[PDB]
Amino acid sequence: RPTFYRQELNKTIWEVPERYQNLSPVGSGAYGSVCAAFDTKTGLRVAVKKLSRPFQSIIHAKRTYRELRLLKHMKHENVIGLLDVFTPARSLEEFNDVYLVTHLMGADLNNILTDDHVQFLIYQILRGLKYIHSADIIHRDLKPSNLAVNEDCELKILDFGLARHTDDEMTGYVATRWYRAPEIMLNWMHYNQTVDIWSVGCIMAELLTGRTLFPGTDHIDQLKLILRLVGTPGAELLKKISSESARNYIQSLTQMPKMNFANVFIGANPLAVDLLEKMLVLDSDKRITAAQALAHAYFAQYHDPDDEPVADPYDQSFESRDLLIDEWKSLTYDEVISFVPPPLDQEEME
Ligand SMILES: Cc1ccc(C(=O)Nc2ccon2)cc1-n1cnc2ccc(N3CCN(C)CC3)cc2c1=O
Ligand SMILES: [Cl-]
Repeated sequence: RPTFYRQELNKTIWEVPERYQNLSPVGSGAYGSVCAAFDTKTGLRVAVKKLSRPFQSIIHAKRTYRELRLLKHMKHENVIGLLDVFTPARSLEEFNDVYLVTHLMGADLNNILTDDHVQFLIYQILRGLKYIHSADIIHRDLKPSNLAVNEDCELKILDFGLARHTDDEMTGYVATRWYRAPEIMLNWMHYNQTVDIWSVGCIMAELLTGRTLFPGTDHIDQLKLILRLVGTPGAELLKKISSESARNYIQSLTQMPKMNFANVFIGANPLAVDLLEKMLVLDSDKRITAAQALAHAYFAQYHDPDDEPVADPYDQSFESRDLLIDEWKSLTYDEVISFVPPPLDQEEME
């Protein structure tokens, strides 16, 4: 077993293998504090997340399990993956902390553009997304602050699959209103993987212009900003809306005409405008997928059929179960114990 050592870092206690050194806080990640550390084994820079009370509830306990399963399965250049997972506990009985270890990317899209930067970054998200969609995992809260980038403009999607699946459960996850597909914000028609595509739309809009496409102050104001752009639904979308109150807001908010996207994103690449038009549609049945977007003319430069791979079969039947905290805790632990690092060959990265 590793030699562990201890320190207090902004009112928390971290106990970590001696192999990670120079722990340096960088703010909150999903469900805990994050530290930059140097990884003496590999020479790599890494991010270490201490989960905050991973098992104070079924909510915490299930979510910890979820995160670790997700991380363990993702093996794709544009999707954040699991570099290491550890706990100081030497047995199940005093298993109380989980720390997750990933690569440390310079920054994120929230921090950090010419068209060619835009093609490349969006291309990467879409490549990454295709991989998650194919394993039937939906991000559900894609946004600039969970898109980590190098100084090479290389990109890795973080925090996918944490946001609540339904009305009926809570995961303690905070989404950001501005990038959410209308249909998952208002729960107003059925929803599929292309909720992420809507988010990719809002992001790509934002990169080209510098401006938040829809900075809504609440659910209704947001709906208003959206419909000013895409235009109030016709009969054809309306008939797909279950919620009668969701229809009233639409038919009542003075009928907004769809705008010319060329006027809205002026001076942008026209192929860039056309992909936005295929991405920013209300009807989630007609929205372009990750895989179909990959083949859009706009990515003619970065596109390659045989180098946009898809995930292995992912078991997520755990998502349907009601179990005690002690059952989630044990399952997480066995996942910890079974964990084998990624293959580290003779080559030196970063
Ligand atoms: C360390 C880490 C662990 C896991 C995940 C993750 O995505 N888990 C899941 C769960 C389901 O799918 N993916 C992400 C990270 N991770 C990695 N790198 C990071 C780098 C910087 C930051 N900081 C950046 C600056 N912010 C102010 C605070 C957050 C934060 C991170 C950051 O959180
Ligand atoms: Cl999303």
